[PDB]
Amino acid sequence: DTAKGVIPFSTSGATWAVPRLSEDGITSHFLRRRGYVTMTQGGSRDQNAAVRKILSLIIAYDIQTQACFFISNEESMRITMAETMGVKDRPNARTNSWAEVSDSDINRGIAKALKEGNLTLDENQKDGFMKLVHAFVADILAQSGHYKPVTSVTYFSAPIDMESDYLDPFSIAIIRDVLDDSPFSELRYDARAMSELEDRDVPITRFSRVMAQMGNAMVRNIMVLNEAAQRKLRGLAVVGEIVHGRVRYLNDSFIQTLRSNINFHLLTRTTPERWAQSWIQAFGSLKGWVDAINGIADLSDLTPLIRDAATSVEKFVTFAPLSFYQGLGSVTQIRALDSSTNLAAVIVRYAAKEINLIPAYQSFQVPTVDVGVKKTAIMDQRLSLQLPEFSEDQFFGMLEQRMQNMSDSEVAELVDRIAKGETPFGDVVKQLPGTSTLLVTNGYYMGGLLTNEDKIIPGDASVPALLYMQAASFASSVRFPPGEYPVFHHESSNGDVRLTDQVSADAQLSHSAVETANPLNFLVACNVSVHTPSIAIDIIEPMPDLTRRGTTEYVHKGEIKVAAIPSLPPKSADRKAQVSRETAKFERVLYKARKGGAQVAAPIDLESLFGIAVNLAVPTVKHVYSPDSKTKLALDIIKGLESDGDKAAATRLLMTLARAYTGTYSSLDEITGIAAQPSDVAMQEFALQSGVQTLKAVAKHTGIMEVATIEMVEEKVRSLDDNRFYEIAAEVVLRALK
Amino acid sequence: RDVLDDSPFSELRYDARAMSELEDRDVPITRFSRVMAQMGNAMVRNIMVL
Repeated sequence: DTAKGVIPFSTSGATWAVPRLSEDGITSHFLRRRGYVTMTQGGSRDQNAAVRKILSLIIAYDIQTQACFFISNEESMRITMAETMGVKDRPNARTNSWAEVSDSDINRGIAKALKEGNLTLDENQKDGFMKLVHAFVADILAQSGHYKPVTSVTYFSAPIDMESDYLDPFSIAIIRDVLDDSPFSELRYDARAMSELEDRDVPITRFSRVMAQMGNAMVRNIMVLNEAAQRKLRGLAVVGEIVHGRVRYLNDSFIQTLRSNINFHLLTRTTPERWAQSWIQAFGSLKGWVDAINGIADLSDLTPLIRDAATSVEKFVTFAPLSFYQGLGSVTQIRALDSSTNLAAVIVRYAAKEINLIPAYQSFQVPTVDVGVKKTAIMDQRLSLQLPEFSEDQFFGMLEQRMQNMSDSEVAELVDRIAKGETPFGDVVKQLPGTSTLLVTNGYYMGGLLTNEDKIIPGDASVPALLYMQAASFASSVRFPPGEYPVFHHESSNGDVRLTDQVSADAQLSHSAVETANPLNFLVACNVSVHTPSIAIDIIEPMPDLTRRGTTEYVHKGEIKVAAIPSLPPKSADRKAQVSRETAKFERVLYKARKGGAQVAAPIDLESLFGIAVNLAVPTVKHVYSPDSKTKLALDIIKGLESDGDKAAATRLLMTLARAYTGTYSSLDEITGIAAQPSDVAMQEFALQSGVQTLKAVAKHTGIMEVATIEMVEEKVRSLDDNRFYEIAAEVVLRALK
Repeated sequence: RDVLDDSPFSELRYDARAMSELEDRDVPITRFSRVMAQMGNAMVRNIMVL
């Protein structure tokens, strides 16, 4: 709606802007995290140019631009060259044409000119800056060329942080576009000058000079980017407040998709300084310009600024169903025993790829002096370490049933019970935010998909983003009042709509019309369900790629872990002498037979599992859904079924869960396991208990998962029925024999 | 005595690229240690394998 100025409406499908999902392996968004971007120094001129590009996009302006002013300053560059080659930074100082420069030489040169440079840098600046100026000098001095890299070295720098900025991915998108065309991506050379450098016997003065002018052009290059960025922002701070109507007849294709964008609308309400900054140069301030096009409506042709902004915003920001995205969310509604016309639970299952198993490689360790880091030389894959491997399907299965057999009043009780802070199921089941039904999500528990930001819905209930969005994406049109929340409308005929008491106070409701400022209401109770979820959440390079590994050495803080296995004493029975002690010094199985009931103690020999003289190097997986936050799901579902009482269900899930934890390392030295006798169970009990306790000891010495969460289970499995212990233990000796 | 047959001192495996840097004149001595170091560093692994 756009009669004669601006006025309210309510698109039933409003859209919030999310980050356009990339597979680029250089960023981390709030649903997808990236630990480390893998990187490289030296090797060859081309390898350094691949990196110089990725560095072009990772490191932010203030570090990048700072480096360009460093390069533009001759007196600084004279010193980095003068020191790179063994000579003084003086007008009469000569370097040869046969001199070959290792990257080692460049860096200690740059370092020396930072040091005398007398400019103050953060630890972060100093690090990013040293990598740009290195990648620039190793390209000049390849073109020169005196570069002759002694080797390739791999470091890991960290990705672009879009972990916050749920609310504003627009200024992130602008900046990130403009970085593509950044002065560090491709260096433009002067061939005439470069010939002077190829020449022997060159004075060092001729080297600084040409690098200076190259920099001096990069500085201009940036002044142009810092302009074409602030031109785009100018355009965004024009869309608001034409959208709120402090300025005046345009319903552009862009402006339209942003008038029904909850994100934009909030950010723009009172005008954002970050975007109004850009008008201080042109007119200044924004209010000076705003008065201009309100004198005019009573320095025009405004439609390219908006178009400029768009191409950027568009290529980095997809707008979402409160349309797409109608996932990634398995929405299955479930109604009380009082079938119609009101429901109890709304299940929302976000899925993503996990990793079932992790490869492990024999490594040796290479000296450096830092503690600090370690260099390691990963050689051969020699195992693949196993995880739990339990399907999250069945757990929500027993939970569906439970919520169906929930009567109408039973439910509204559990809700109040929960709304008072009680959390019977953990964060699996919560109050549906601002509605009187409850929801049953996966993703409070995974990737932190759901976390609650509290301005989106009117009123007092804070609400997770990817619901508000997945719900609003089921809305047919969307009304946009200046200075208020978006009001949504859903119109889908005819009978597939319920008239219910559960919806928040603001909601109008008929059969096939729903009109509320709180989208989740469209699950109370419009017939809205999605069998399987739209978009599985993906990780590119979840593990650091040791695919190069025959040819390069690696440097890692935490991203690779090396195994500090304790070695057993080699002795028929000197093992047995320390195993029983119940306080000695290599990993063991330590259970207390539930068949009454002496203490068992058996040594765990990681030696013979991992290989004989081998220090497993094991990558750390940056998971989306981590064994620890999954197992911690199941256990919270089991606990919450344990009351309100479904012993039948709860005790079946705990069984499933158990089978998975004990299965993997069972079975993998008779006379050693003590105390025991040739019982047929006491023995098949060992089979369970070593199967978890060796998985535990493996997860201790290789950072696969927290030991914490294995003991969390071990405990819930001691408390498992004595009759069941031995059903699963039969199952595990029968699997083991084959 | 078997394992000694396949010992790192019996036949030395060279890196041709690095060795060209050495053939070059006029070489700094630093370029000589380095390449010998890595040759050794491989002999050390060679032994860890024996």
